[PDB]
Amino acid sequence: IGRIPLWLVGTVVGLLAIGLLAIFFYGSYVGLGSSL
Amino acid sequence: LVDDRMNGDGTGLPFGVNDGILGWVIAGTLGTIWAIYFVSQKDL
Amino acid sequence: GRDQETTGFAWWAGNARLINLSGKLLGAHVAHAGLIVFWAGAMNLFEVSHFVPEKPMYEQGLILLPHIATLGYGVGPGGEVLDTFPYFVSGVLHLISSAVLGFGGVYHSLIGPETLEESYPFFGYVWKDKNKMTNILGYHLIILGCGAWLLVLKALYFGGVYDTWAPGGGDVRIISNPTTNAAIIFGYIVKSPFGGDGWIVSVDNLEDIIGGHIWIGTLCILGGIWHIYTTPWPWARRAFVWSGEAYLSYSLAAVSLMGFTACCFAWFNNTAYPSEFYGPTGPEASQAQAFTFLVRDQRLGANVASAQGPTGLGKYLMRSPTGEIIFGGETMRFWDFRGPWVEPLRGPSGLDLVKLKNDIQPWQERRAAEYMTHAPLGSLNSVGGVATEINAVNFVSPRSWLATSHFCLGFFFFVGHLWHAGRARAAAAGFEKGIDRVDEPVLSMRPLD
Amino acid sequence: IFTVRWLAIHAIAVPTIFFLGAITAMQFIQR
Amino acid sequence: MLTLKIFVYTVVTFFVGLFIFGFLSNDPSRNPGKG
Amino acid sequence: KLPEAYAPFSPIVDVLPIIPVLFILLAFVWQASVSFR
Amino acid sequence: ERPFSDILTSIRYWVIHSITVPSLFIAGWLFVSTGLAYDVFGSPRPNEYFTEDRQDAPLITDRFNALEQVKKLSAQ
Amino acid sequence: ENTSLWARFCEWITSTENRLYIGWFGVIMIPTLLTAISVYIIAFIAAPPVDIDGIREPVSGSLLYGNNIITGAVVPTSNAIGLHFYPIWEAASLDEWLYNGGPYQLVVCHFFLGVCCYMGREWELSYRLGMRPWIAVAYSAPVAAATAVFIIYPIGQGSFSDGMPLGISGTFNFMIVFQAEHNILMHPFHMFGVAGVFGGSLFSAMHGSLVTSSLIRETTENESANAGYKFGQEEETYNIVAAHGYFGRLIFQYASFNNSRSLHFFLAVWPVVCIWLTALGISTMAFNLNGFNFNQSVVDSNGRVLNTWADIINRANLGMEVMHERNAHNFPLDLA
Amino acid sequence: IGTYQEKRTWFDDADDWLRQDRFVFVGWSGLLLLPCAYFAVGGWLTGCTFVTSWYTHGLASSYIEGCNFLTAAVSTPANSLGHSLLFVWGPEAQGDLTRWFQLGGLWAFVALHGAFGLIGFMLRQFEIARSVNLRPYNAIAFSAPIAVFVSVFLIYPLGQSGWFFAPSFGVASIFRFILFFQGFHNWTLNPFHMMGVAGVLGAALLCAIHGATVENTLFEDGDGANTFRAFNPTQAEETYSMVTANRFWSQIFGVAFSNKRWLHFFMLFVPVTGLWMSALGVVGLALNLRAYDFVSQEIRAAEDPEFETFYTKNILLNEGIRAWMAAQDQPHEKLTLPEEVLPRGNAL
Ligand code: CLA
Ligand code: CLA
Ligand code: CLA
Ligand code: CLA
Ligand SMILES: CCCCCCCCCCCCCCCC(=O)OC[C@H](COP(=O)(O)OC[C@@H](O)CO)OC(=O)CCCCCCCCCCCCCCC
Ligand SMILES: CCCCCCCCCCCCCCCCCC(=O)OC[C@H](CO)OC(=O)CCCCCCCCCCCCCCCCC
Ligand SMILES: CC1=C(/C=C/C(C)=C/C=C/C(C)=C/C=C/C=C(C)/C=C/C=C(C)/C=C/C2=C(C)CCCC2(C)C)C(C)(C)CCC1
Ligand SMILES: CC1=C(/C=C/C(C)=C/C=C/C(C)=C/C=C/C=C(C)/C=C/C=C(C)/C=C/C2=C(C)CCCC2(C)C)C(C)(C)CCC1
Ligand SMILES: CC1=C(/C=C/C(C)=C\C=C/C(C)=C/C=C/C=C(C)/C=C/C=C(C)/C=C/C2=C(C)CCCC2(C)C)C(C)(C)CCC1
Ligand SMILES: CCCCCCCCCCCCC/C=C/[C@H](O)[C@H](N)CO
Ligand code: OEX
Ligand SMILES: [Cl-]
Ligand SMILES: [Cl-]
Ligand SMILES: [Fe+2]
Ligand code: NA
Repeated sequence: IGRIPLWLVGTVVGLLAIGLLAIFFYGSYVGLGSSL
Repeated sequence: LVDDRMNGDGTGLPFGVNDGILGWVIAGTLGTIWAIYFVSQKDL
Repeated sequence: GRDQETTGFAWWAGNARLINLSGKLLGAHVAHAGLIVFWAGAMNLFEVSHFVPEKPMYEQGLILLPHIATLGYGVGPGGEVLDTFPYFVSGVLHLISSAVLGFGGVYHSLIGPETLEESYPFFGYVWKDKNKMTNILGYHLIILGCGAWLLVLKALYFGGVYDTWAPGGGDVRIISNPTTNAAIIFGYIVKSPFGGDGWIVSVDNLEDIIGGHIWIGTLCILGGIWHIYTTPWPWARRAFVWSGEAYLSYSLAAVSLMGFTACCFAWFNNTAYPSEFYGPTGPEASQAQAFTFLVRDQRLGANVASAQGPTGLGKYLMRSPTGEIIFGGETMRFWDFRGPWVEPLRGPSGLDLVKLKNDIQPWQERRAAEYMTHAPLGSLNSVGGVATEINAVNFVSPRSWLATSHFCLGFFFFVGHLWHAGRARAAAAGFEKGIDRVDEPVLSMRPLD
Repeated sequence: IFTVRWLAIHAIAVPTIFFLGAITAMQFIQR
Repeated sequence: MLTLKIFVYTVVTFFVGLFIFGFLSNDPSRNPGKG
Repeated sequence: KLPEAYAPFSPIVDVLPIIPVLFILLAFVWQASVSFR
Repeated sequence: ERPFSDILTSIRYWVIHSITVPSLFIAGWLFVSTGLAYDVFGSPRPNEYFTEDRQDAPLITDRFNALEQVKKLSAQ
Repeated sequence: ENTSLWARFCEWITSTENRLYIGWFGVIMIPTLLTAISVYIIAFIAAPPVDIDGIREPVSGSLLYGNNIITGAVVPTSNAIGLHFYPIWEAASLDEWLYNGGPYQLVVCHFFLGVCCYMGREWELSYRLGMRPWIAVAYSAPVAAATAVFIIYPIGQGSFSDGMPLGISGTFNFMIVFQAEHNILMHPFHMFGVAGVFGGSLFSAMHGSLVTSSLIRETTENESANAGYKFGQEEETYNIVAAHGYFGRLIFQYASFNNSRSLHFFLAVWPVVCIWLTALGISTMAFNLNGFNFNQSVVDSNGRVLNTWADIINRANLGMEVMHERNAHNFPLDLA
Repeated sequence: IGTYQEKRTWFDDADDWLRQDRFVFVGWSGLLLLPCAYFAVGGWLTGCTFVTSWYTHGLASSYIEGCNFLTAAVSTPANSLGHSLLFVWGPEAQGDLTRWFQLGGLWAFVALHGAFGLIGFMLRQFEIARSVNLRPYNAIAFSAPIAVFVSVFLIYPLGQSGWFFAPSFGVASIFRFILFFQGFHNWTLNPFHMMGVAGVLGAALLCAIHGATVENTLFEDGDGANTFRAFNPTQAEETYSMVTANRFWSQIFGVAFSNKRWLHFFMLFVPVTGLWMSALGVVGLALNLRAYDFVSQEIRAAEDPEFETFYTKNILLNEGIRAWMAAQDQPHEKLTLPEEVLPRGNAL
């Protein structure tokens, strides 16, 4: 209870979600579905 | 030409006026409203 | 900072908590200015690093390298780039200046003086001090007049600014004898905003551009001195609301008008925004389609003056609403387009049939990259032209980008002006928080029916 | 725990994480 | 047809003048709130 | 491209535009850290 | 009552979630990378779209023998 | 203040005792909107055929020229005109002005000024009633959409013929051509707007259900249950305590909307910001920013085009494209 | 019940367990809604991720092939399958799951489970409203999304040739369905669709106006600049000035609401009525009973080469949609139409 800050947890989850969305947007320009 | 036309579309006319009468009626109307407001401002 | 229990503003309105804090307000401003100059330097360095020299400076998604290139920094005769060192120098100088500004903004936001009046009376200001606010406005007006005169100096004495209307396809041309005619400048500012004229997007020459800049710089300096040495008149006091929120709303309305106006410059102007750097405008590539198809179909052998379309109006040439001879396609809406590759081909009456037949120039023929791709279509995820085009070419027009974005942000800033003007009026009246519930104005009014 | 909250939360969370890993893997698949 | 332009210009100038001078004529004081 | 004395720093340059986007998110991190007081 | 604020802060949550979440991510990664997604859900590989016999879009054009036919015109 | 002409005019204009508030924004709203109403009605009833595409091929759009309410429309201005400001005094005759599409320009300009002054008048009445002023900010979204479809899109495309026709079938025509040339369905701002109207209907139904359901007895199966007490008491009916409990138990009882002010702020902000987004999507597609283009994005190992739902949308879009303006194009690539 | 002994059975214990306050309410309706809805959303997310559409439609509509979120979809079965329910055990799949995915059976799975999930959800609305002793106006309002879903995903394909002409569960799939209704049915010209459009637009307008009006008549109720904390659920007074709101809208619009009862009933009424009218219109379209043409207009334009309207333009656009969309839209029809018989304008 309160060992790791909740704002720190939410911030780390936010960077992970932003990075996952960045990978998803980068994959639209490479590989399958890249129109090339 | 087969008809009379204003021929004022374009040519960069200031405020769209092509005759002096338009500028004069604009100035006269604005001056009349300004005069009424000036002699009748501050409520009283 | 502070909490909501003392300031009364929630976190999503936290910048309101520093309305009455002069030092923190100044720190927020200086940090934000550092943000602007940081974007300028970083995006300039990004565009320089992502610059391919053989391609023109619009197939690469570059928007501000054309802004430096218009000033004449590293631009060849025809429109080539020559060198990117001025662009690199501009980016690095902006980055270092942004570092300095960010340090100052962070300092004044964190450990600067909380309120400026008790220690620095020159910089301290209450929002109800009309003389002090006009003093600050005068300082900024003199600064902006000096900024406009800096562009004037660059055009006049430092051998700069690129002219598209120079013969041969433009050149970096030092400007001599700018038109400082008050009739010309103010006839530009008071004329119609529609297709025949265009209110502010009508400058066809750098002489009128620099004359207007001379006028705006001199007027800004004089108005700055005037605001320094005056106090607002009683009619202005009765007309305006004197608060920091009302001043913000005035600035928001003015800057939203500027945003819409800049969107219109971007879409239509090809003089302050050269086609060699920004790509074709809306009217061109459409005029270029008709022009290139006319010259191609008369190169095959078919005459273009006596050729009519399916509707009997002319596949290549027709007449405008006024008796000028214009291009006969659907581009009859864009018959007002003025381009450097059109005017020597154009005469007093119309498009000069004899000039179309004989006096066509090879560089005007080679200016078919205007038409080919690069018409300001392009889709949101790049791809080619119209919405039904396939994934072939990676291009969207920079004019399209910084017209669409600027219209979006201009409309948002008009909305913000509405919000802040209303809240400032409600704050000055006394009911920004709601109705007093014991004496509401409605119960003191007669019913409608 | 293993209550209704645990079951619903994990029935949403586990396949979403599995599918997200699958999609991140499919981002690097090339023809 | 020129007189139509004159009449419309007079009407528009009239209404715009009413707008501007009415907002000049003590608009922030036309409130029920104390202030 | 960047000049020859700055070519190795171009990959560092390629990330610099997104810092202003990171700034408003930094403000949101600070609000989360002060628990949105 | 564990109102979802104390558990996310506690380290007991993240001790057992430093293995389960990455293991699920790796499981999905291997599920894709081993071709098991293709084998299970029947999606063709990028090299398994056109057989030598037919070079156009496939058509089912049957109902009661649809299983046999799709086994016939699938990627073997 | 009582014996002065401009005084009596000012406290008649700003008076809150009028049946409809006029105000200083109303002194501009009323004449422009009355002019637009008169010209729109007269044109819809008896407008002669007008050549919209600048190709000497007029369309009727008016009831006395043989069409109904659904297919009648005040047709946009001629393509030959462009956005060149064609009023009556710039014509040699009324017949010529009508043949070139001047009624559309008149109605659109007056309507834009009228809706802007209607927003200003909403602010003015909120100010004169001691209210809060952001009802005008909420109204700024339909005004933005009308400006985008009547002014901004013709500015971007270069001709008022690109404006939305003042009608129903003309609106559908504008929609289909806009689809063909900008792929509005695959535009994220348009998806935000569609989600906004769908969620606006959703939230309107939810709010109506929660407030109409959470009651204590004051209206019986008859007109009213006044047997407890008649009209003239401040003992309030309604509930928002059990309604929030019902809404919480509906899904998971943690998405707390117990604040009525926050709930109503969400109801105000969601469709307004989404209509802002879709209006700006139209304004961006005016400058041909267009929607998503995923045509032939999916290719196999050998590079053959695998068909796609986006490709089917592309086929429908190009089928629309070849039909639009069958006679108005002389050159292959559609740029103007 | 009703002052009776009522010896307890298994039903009383089951009812007591199901009707309890938890993180998520289950109830009797949760025996249907929770599995059916979970399976519908999971099947849609699985089909958008792994299940292809190459066999049935001849196109790629999944993440494993290179499609986006706006592009991948759970596609309908082939038209030759007709209105087959497409069970796994059925005569089509014959108990083979990996071919059942290839045969478009996931669409039928998702559609049937979504229909039963909607049934279970509005049953859950009934059960929760009965537990908290409130009128089921939420269920009455939710009857219109159920009607739209039934008429669109069930009644229209049952009226047509097969499930192939149903909406595939996706984004670009729904856009295809919408453009198909434009080109083949003239769905904008349908008065029922016009009523539905009016209902949705008026409902969004009502939501925005009501929210703005309440937020702009909020009373003082405090001293801070944030009005949101000025609200107290304990107090028995209204949080906004209905008299001020009524006078404002009476002097702005001419008419205004005077009853909160009527205001919120209208807010309930407009979108439900609009969606029900649109459902009736889609039912009319299920049998191709479309308001496609205006006979007087078409005869007038047939005998007059000059008469043109925007409706005639729309008819011409619909012809092009049909002609240029059918060949790649319906692979069962085998429309190998050459390019010259397809209609064209000039130069495009
Ligand atoms: C342009 C963006 C911007 C800027 C310049 C500011 C600036 C400021 N805000 Mg603010 N804010 C913003 C956005 C911004 N804000 C946004 C988007 C929100 C909504 C989430 C808020 C919500 C908010 C609230 C609720 C409050 C402020 C407050 C403040 C002021 C003091 C902060 C403080 O005292 O605590 C200290 C903050 C920190 C210690 C963390 C910041 C770390 C540094 C300063 C920046 C990051 C490092 C940076 C890279 C250093 C540069 C290095 C240099 C050498 C170049 C300050 C002037 C406070 C205020 O109003 O004063 C009364 C206040 O309470 N803001
Ligand atoms: C005479 C006093 C003075 C001067 C010279 C300035 C000058 C400036 N202020 Mg400042 N200000 C002042 C007083 C003054 N202020 C006071 C008393 C206050 C209240 C505390 C403020 C509050 C304030 C705020 C909140 C902000 C500024 C900002 C700025 C800068 C805006 C210009 C810009 O960045 O765009 C571009 C610059 C140009 C286009 C000019 C081109 C360069 C020319 C050639 C130099 C001009 C030299 C000229 C001969 C000297 C001017 C003479 C002087 C007497 C006016 C600018 C350099 C903004 C800022 O932070 O910017 C960093 C800002 O946000 N000021
Ligand atoms: C005046 C604003 C402006 C304009 C006109 C441009 C224009 C351009 N940029 Mg640029 N950029 C800008 C600002 C701008 N940028 C800013 C502020 C940054 C800092 C982050 C960048 C950083 C940047 C990079 C790194 C790159 C570009 C690139 C480009 C070029 C291609 C853009 C593209 O690929 O698609 C455009 C992208 C979009 C249209 C994304 C849409 C984002 C919208 C606005 C989100 C909002 C939607 C909605 C409201 C969301 C609500 C959620 C919210 C509440 C959180 C193009 C010419 C690329 C290039 O060519 O290099 C030279 C490139 O790589 N830009
Ligand atoms: C230079 C212009 C400017 C300035 C100085 C201010 C200043 C201020 N505004 Mg304001 N505003 C502006 C423009 C401006 N605004 C515009 C253009 C709009 C319309 C969109 C608004 C709408 C607005 C509202 C509704 C409110 C304020 C409020 C405030 C006050 C507190 C701000 C705060 O801390 O919120 C915190 C900041 C944030 C939480 C970040 C905002 C995130 C936005 C909404 C998402 C978009 C960001 C994204 C990156 C951009 C996507 C692309 C875009 C084109 C859509 C403050 C004094 C508040 C107030 O009234 O206090 C008195 C408040 O209620 N403003
Ligand atoms: C310059 C001012 C600009 C505004 C003028 C235009 C506004 C027109 C007035 C709205 C219509 C009046 C509605 C009558 C119905 C009416 O008067 O009902 C009266 C009703 C008031 O209800 P109460 O609050 O009194 O309800 C309690 C009662 O049950 C007990 O008396 O008004 C409303 O329902 C709220 C407003 C709804 C208004 C809906 C708008 C309908 C659009 C109409 C479009 C017509 C077709 C197009 C024309 C061809
Ligand atoms: C064709 C060229 C086109 C471009 C030219 C455009 C020129 C526009 C110049 C307008 C500038 C006036 C600013 C006043 C703003 C309101 C001041 C006020 O609230 O004023 C109120 C204020 C309160 O004390 O009073 C005062 O300070 C009095 C100061 C106001 C000055 C009065 C203007 C001069 C009056 C001349 C009368 C015109 C009479 C009719 C002429 C008929 C011709 C046949
Ligand atoms: C107050 C505040 C805030 C704000 C902040 C800010 C805004 C900050 C900033 C800042 C800034 C504004 C910064 C900037 C900077 C810059 C820098 C730091 C720089 C630099 C330098 C360098 C080092 C470079 C180098 C180079 C060159 C020279 C060229 C080549 C390349 C390279 C890159 C290498 C926030 C929101 C958070 C929250 C609230 C509080
Ligand atoms: C540089 C340049 C140029 C120049 C320009 C100029 C010169 C400009 C200007 C301008 C100007 C000269 C402006 C002015 C202005 C003003 C304004 C814009 C205003 C205002 C305001 C308002 C809006 C008001 C309101 C009100 C009223 C109505 C009354 C009462 C009070 C109040 C406030 C309410 C040129 C183009 C040549 C060339 C290129 C560049
Ligand atoms: C098929 C089938 C089935 C069913 C199954 C199930 C029921 C499951 C599942 C599942 C699931 C359930 C999955 C999932 C997925 C998910 C995902 C893939 C996600 C995502 C993505 C994204 C992109 C996101 C984003 C976001 C948002 C929007 C929100 C917040 C923030 C974030 C950023 C996170 C069985 C076997 C029975 C048999 C029959 C058939
Ligand atoms: C409007 C452009 C003017 C260009 C020249 C600027 C010169 C600046 C002179 C400032 C005028 C001084 C007026 C003095 C005002 C005093 O504060 C009060 N009238 C004292 O009674
Ligand atoms: O006019 Mn109506 O619309 Ca704008 O695109 Mn080109 O031109 Mn026409 O085409 Mn598609
Ligand atoms: Cl053409
Ligand atoms: Cl058409
Ligand atoms: Fe309510
Ligand atoms: Na054609």
